[PDB]
Amino acid sequence: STKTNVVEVLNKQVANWNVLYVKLHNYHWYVTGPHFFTLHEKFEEFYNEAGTYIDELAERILALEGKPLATMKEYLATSSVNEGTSKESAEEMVQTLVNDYSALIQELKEGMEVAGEAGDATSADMLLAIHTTLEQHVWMLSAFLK
Amino acid sequence: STKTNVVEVLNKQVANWNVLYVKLHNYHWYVTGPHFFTLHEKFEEFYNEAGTYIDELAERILALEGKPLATMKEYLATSSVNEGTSKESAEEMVQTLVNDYSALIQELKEGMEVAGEAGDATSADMLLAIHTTLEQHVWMLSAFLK
Amino acid sequence: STKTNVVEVLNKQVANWNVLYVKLHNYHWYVTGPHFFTLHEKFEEFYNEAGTYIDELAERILALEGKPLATMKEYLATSSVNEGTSKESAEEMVQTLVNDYSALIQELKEGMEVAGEAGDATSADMLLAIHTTLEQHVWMLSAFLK
Amino acid sequence: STKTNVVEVLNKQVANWNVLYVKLHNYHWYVTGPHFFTLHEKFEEFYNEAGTYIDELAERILALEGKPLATMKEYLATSSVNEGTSKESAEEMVQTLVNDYSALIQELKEGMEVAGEAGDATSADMLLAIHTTLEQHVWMLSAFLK
Amino acid sequence: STKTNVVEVLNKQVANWNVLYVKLHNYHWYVTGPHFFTLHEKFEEFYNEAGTYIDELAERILALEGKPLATMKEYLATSSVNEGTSKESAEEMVQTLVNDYSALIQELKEGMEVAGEAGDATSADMLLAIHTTLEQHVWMLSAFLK
Amino acid sequence: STKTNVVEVLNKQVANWNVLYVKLHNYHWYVTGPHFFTLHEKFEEFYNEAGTYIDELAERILALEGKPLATMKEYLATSSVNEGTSKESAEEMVQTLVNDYSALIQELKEGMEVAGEAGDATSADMLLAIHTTLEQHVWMLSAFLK
Amino acid sequence: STKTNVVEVLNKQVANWNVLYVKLHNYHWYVTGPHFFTLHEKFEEFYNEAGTYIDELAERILALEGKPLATMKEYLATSSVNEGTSKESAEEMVQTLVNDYSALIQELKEGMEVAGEAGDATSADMLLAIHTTLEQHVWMLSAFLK
Amino acid sequence: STKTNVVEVLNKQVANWNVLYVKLHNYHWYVTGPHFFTLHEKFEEFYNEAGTYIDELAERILALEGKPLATMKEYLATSSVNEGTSKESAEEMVQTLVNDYSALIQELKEGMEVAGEAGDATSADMLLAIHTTLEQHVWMLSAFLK
Amino acid sequence: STKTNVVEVLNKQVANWNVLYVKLHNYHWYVTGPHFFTLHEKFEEFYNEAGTYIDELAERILALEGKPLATMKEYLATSSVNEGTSKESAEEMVQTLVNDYSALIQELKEGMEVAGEAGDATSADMLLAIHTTLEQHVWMLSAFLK
Amino acid sequence: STKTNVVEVLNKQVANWNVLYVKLHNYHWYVTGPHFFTLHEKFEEFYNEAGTYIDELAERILALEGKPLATMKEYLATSSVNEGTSKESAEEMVQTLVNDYSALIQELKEGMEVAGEAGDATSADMLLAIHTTLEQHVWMLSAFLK
Amino acid sequence: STKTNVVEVLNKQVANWNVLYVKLHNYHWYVTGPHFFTLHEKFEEFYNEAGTYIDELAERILALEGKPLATMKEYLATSSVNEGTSKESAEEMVQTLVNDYSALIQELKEGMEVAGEAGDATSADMLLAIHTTLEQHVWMLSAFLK
Amino acid sequence: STKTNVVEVLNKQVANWNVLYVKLHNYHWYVTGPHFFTLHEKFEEFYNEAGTYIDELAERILALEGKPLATMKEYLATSSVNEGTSKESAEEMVQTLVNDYSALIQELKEGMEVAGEAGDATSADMLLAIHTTLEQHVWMLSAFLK
Ligand SMILES: [Fe+3]
Ligand SMILES: [Fe+3]
Ligand SMILES: [Fe+3]
Ligand SMILES: [Fe+3]
Ligand SMILES: [Fe+3]
Ligand SMILES: [Fe+3]
Ligand SMILES: [Fe+3]
Ligand SMILES: [Fe+3]
Ligand SMILES: [Fe+3]
Ligand SMILES: [Fe+3]
Ligand SMILES: [Fe+3]
Ligand SMILES: [Fe+3]
Repeated sequence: STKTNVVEVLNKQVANWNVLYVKLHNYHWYVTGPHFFTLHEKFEEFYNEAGTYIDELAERILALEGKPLATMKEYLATSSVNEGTSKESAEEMVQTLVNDYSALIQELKEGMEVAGEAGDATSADMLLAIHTTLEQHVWMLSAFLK
Repeated sequence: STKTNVVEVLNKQVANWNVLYVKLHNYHWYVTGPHFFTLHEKFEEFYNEAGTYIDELAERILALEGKPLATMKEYLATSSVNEGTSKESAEEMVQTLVNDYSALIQELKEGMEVAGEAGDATSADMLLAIHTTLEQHVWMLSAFLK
Repeated sequence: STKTNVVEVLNKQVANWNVLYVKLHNYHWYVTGPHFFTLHEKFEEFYNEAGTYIDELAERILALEGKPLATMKEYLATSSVNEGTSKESAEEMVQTLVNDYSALIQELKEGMEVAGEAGDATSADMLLAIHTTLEQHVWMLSAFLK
Repeated sequence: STKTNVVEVLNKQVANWNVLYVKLHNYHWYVTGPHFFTLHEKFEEFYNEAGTYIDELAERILALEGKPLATMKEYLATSSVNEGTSKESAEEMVQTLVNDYSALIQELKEGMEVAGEAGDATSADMLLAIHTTLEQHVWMLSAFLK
Repeated sequence: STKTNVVEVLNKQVANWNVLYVKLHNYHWYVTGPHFFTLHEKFEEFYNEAGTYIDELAERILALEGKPLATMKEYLATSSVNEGTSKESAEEMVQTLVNDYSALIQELKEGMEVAGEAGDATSADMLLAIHTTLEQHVWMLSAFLK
Repeated sequence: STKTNVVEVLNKQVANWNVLYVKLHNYHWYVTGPHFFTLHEKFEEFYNEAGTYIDELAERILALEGKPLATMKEYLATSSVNEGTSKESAEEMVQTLVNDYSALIQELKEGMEVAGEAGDATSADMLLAIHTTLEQHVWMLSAFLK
Repeated sequence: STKTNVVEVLNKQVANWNVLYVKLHNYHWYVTGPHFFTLHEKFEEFYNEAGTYIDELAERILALEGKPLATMKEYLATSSVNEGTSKESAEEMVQTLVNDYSALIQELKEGMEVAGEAGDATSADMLLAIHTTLEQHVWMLSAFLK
Repeated sequence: STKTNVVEVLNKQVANWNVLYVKLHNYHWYVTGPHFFTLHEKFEEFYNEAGTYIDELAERILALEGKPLATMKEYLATSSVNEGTSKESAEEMVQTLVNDYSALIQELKEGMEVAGEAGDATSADMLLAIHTTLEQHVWMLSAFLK
Repeated sequence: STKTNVVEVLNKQVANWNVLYVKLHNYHWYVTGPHFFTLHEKFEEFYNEAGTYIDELAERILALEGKPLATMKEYLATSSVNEGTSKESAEEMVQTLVNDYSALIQELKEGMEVAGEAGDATSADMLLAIHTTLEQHVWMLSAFLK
Repeated sequence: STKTNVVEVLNKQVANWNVLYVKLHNYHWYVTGPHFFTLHEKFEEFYNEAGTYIDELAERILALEGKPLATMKEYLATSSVNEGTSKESAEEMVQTLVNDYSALIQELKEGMEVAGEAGDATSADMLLAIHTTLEQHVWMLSAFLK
Repeated sequence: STKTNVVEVLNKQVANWNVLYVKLHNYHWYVTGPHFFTLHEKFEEFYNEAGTYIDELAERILALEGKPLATMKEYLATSSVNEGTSKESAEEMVQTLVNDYSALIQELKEGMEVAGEAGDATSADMLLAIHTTLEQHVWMLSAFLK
Repeated sequence: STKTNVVEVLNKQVANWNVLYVKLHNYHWYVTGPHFFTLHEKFEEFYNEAGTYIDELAERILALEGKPLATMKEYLATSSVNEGTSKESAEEMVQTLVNDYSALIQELKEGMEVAGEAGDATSADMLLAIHTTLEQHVWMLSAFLK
């Protein structure tokens, strides 16, 4: 792995978390049903984390002398996360998030491989920190769906 | 003015502030020069306000039974703000923001006209609150450029 | 509009919010069902706002040299809000509140007309502030009922 | 004493404290004279305590499987406290409160007898807690009147 | 009653609250269903109180020159609370807790009898404080189950 | 109305609040009598608000590209508020403030007319915010004088 | 028991806690040895509690229309606690406090008897609250002495 | 001046502030009249300062290897402040305090002379700090008496 | 290593920390000697950490779709930590803890091996975090024993 | 030196700090250039200190039975500080402040001479406290100008 | 790698961070130029981190039974960082820090190799934590220099 | 005395406190024995004060246009404090500190003479502030050694 490989892995997540920031706002606004208050709030906490993550990842890429993706056009052309359709039920939103977080978990695992093979412990650790939280999110969200 | 006219004005700003949220991150990350610390921090405060604004505007549209724009594809197709090119100097970034805020100020003025003619005092007031802050931003930023 | 017209509009709301303070306590205490914790807490926040509102409205009437209604007998003879029957389901309570808030929203709209035609910007603004929050409440509560 | 006897004693206080909540607002708003600032603030603290008390007493009645009174019509038909006439001087207001608190103190004493004879230590203790504070209030208020 | 009788009553609760601390963790971890977030959090607050209670009860026994039970083997041989089976539904967990709290309420009542007949007002009061909270818990939890 | 008309109205208040800042210090220092503690503190809170107001008004004038008055010589030549004579009784000080606030209230009303006719909602709102507080002050202060 | 009997019991403690406030300062200042930091701090916390107690007890006597002892000459003529000799070792100070607290515990027990037989639940409870803490202090302090 | 001279001056104040701590409690408890709330609170703040002062002065004497007076018997035999008679009006209490503080101010002045002539800048400064506050107290209290 | 191997390692620690939570309470309650205050407090901080650890470890096992041990019977049958005998001196307690922490350190080292060989970076990191603190504890505790 | 000499020295500073309060607002509002944010904020902190100083100095003059200057007309006729011309560059503003602070430092030195020769340690110390801060300001501001 | 190898790597950093603590104070004190406020503050934050680091590294060496370097003579004989010459411009200071941090980054990388090859995950992680921050510092500081 | 004499006295303390900062870390790390927790913490508080002192003294020298010593080589060549030998017992460490603080107290006394004879009240006061605390430290530390 090279520093450039790590910059690329970091940028994919910058893109993903920007798309997720918007998608979480989508679900935060469009949730309905007796579990409105729970999800509305939950999704807000999630988007808050998404925002901290975008700045963290981007600033680590600057730390390694890289260029963080910084346009919506680029996030859309780079992210692997589908945007909200704003039509799904509360159930669909939670299942979609389990799916999205799950996919991101898989991306983080590979991303940590790349950073490790490039001898980049800090970037690996940053990615790990998100991985740890997303895995917590998936359990709780899957539990919710019973 | 109709409630739908107001929903439209509100959505243009939802789109604008999402694009600005990203653009402010762009400038926050790419700023260089002896005024790095000042701008880096300043732009961060600005993006923080942008984020609060997106949720406020969108939730007011829900309050009026409207659909807030909730996809990046839609923000790009709707916003009137150009995305960061990530190549400008510290000077260019500040001047661009004065220009962006200035244009948004003009949009808010019209937007407040529409809400007023629709008998919508709350939406008018929300828009005013941003207008008041942006005008403060423009003075300080223009002062900076001497 | 005259100052007296505004004092009257303000007093109707003083009466309404006193009746609502009690009604919200009613629902806060009598809620049952798997959404007990959500509503119990929610209604408590609502009654907290009701209490702040009674003092605000009454103190604005003092500010304009008026007499704020200050007896339960007068609130009952003046308010347009029906008291809780303490027998409704969680669903009924939320629907009733949407209805109550909705009616109050309509009263506020007229009340703001009166204050405006009397050249009373402060009272108009106070009434607006509640209007803005109630509209937020109605969206969330209606969302809850799916 | 039976649990029902205790529920009744608790409800009389729920009614009394609701009537007092309004009466304290009355005095808070109508106080005049060089001791305006003192009393205005003092009465506000008093109404704040009244509000906490209504919820506490009512929730203890729920705890014992009872129905807390939850309508203004019922508070008026049950409370032993006369509503404010909003015409009294600062002196009259304080003396009236000494009288009201004093009467409530006597009600609490009997109420604690009933709870004790029903083997209800928690309700007795709750009532005691108010008794302790009201006795403090009476001393200070009587001291004020010299 | 003797001081030793009171030490015994206190130790049964030390044992009970240790077993409950674990059982509450069980339910906190194994809860599933759309009410996951509510119960997960609720049970956490409950275990937090259980922990404060174990230290309080044990330190009162030290205060009376007694030996607080301090081994898991002893808690299991002394507590009257059945451990979680980790297989029950969200409904079962809440009903079980209502049952457990209810039984503990009955134990506290007797325990307060013993302390009173031993002339031990402080221990009686400590036990009362828990009794008061558990009764609040039972109402809310029973309300939840509709 | 023109932007210049609004800048002028804003500057008159900048001048007034500077003169009031000093006058409030005068009364804060020279108050005597059994109501020393009340007024001394009250006047301090008032001067604190006066200081926030000077900066707010001046910064809004900068926001509109105007020059805020910034010399004592200019405040004295522009303000309509008479300076403290430092010889009045506690009664005179409070009555004087009711008079001063009352006059400022009348100035704000006209000032809001001007901003409105210039299409300047933000400046109108800023002025309103003070108007709302001064009216509260006048009621309390007039109440004090019985 | 009569209210006067309770006033007397309360005053003995007002006297005792004033003498203890000074004695605790004595030990706080004169402690030496490797356990200086522990005791110095500990005694400070103890004197802090002593001060809160003096005001609480005295204000309860005012609540019952009594005269709280308020002179050093009277505290010395009434307290049953011997003043510090300022010559004892760290060991002696702790043992003395165990003895002093122990004696006060015995006084509180009787004092609670008197309040109970006078039908004074609040004063009994106040005294209990100190009793509960002193018993905690005695255990810890006796533990310290091994 | 010698270190012993300074220790003596410090001890007179330790004695004075202990006597004042009690006297301030006296006035705090026995104040009556429409200025009850003001004085009651004021005297409490004063006694709070008295308590901090006793520990500060005593710890400075320890710092200079001296023995701080630590018995009530010694404070009474050393202080120059007369104890409260608990019979004076609110007016008398305030005038007495002006007199007491005034006398202490005169003692501090001499005490600072002694510390200065002993080359003890720290003790001089400690004494000064109280002197500065007492002079503030005297102005406010004298102002109160008109 | 497999995910199941990691779940097993995590559960052994869930069991160990539950047993330690109780044992730390044992030492917290039974400590005596001039170092009572130090150890009593220290052990409390230790048990506080033990409690956070149980929830963290268990929630990570849920994250990996495993079943966390949740009964006292299972903790006793699984933990490798001996329960307190409540008879040891302060010295014995500290030495025992050094021994217990030391053994746990060795378990964590192996546990981190297993997580690493299973490609489980998050669980490895969680275990590391405890390892880091326990090693700090052992140094301080060994230092204490000189 | 006499008390009157000290009152005069104190009043000159009351006047100076009032003029400086306005001048600092002048520079706070009129600063421009890339160091806008730095100075704008810096000057605000400076004016905040100026405000605390005016009240402190004036209250010390009351403490010594003097009349603090309390009119703008008197500050202008007494202060030795020239008002802002609102036309200077950022550089000029900072240099002017170094000059103003420097002159005030020289005034404080003389002022402390006067207080010392009048045997007024408290006023001398108050003046010293400002002197200490202004000297810090001058270093930083001179450093800024390179 | 052996534990001793890790102790050595840790001690080199203890020495480096002590030398940096002083050097950062040097730059904090000697900075001049229009970027005085920025750097002065920035360097202070940096020295604050340096201080936390010295204690962390040293306490980890104690944790591994090692001797942390604890004399200035040893830091100077061991550190690889050159001390400040106190003569450099603001530019030189920042460039020097980029160079110093950069060198330390390279030392940390090797140091983490050693800890890893010794099977010391905790020490490796501690070193990583600094590495992560220093890399952030270098980007910002290099950005500043344009 | 001249300003240069004062700069020299200030620099000796800058050197001393830097050497003490390291020495306190030495004792903080190397303390052992049953009083580990006490001293470990105590020494940490002491080093914290040492750090604040270095910056204060150095910034006062900048205030007087002097050059603060800013290299370890210079501190070692200037300080009069011997560095820790890291071999002493807990007893030796405390005695050494009493000796070190005592010597510094003597240096401060002379240093205050110099500042006074140079007409430098601020520097004299700064030095006094440390003197006052060190004398407190010596009493407590000497008390500890019995
Ligand atoms: Fe950032
Ligand atoms: Fe939202
Ligand atoms: Fe109010
Ligand atoms: Fe409630
Ligand atoms: Fe405990
Ligand atoms: Fe400002
Ligand atoms: Fe009190
Ligand atoms: Fe002390
Ligand atoms: Fe949890
Ligand atoms: Fe003041
Ligand atoms: Fe440390
Ligand atoms: Fe500094």
